[PDB]
Amino acid sequence: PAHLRLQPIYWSRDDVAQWLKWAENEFSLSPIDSNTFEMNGKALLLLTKEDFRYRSPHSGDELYELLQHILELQRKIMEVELSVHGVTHQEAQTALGATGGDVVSAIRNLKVDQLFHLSSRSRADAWRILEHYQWDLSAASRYV
Repeated sequence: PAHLRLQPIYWSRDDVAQWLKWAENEFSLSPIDSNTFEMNGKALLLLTKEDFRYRSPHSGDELYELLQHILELQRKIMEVELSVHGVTHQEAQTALGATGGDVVSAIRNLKVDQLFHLSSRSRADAWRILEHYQWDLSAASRYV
């Protein structure tokens, strides 16, 4: 499907629209109006399967599984980058790859790193400060 050869996290809005049409014809789906799913590939990853069904009762579950067969870890990278301030894709991917897939540990260790960067304190102090403020990098960031 041409431009669809890139990771779904990089899909623009029109890539999503062309992915829908491609799925409809490749899988003989019921008509999928392009007006639905008016979003880019980053947004598609945040939708639940239930959201796919509400948008496409005829094909929603199929589209969601087809996106799962295409691309899993991308949702996690998104969650990490959405939980910590200004994290790159490769950073979230690197952090999760160390976390073993644990998004919770991955966000914490990145917040601990991000706090440590702004603080002259020990890294064990950063972990205590961030935990004292319930892993709220903003409220543990103003302290410095």
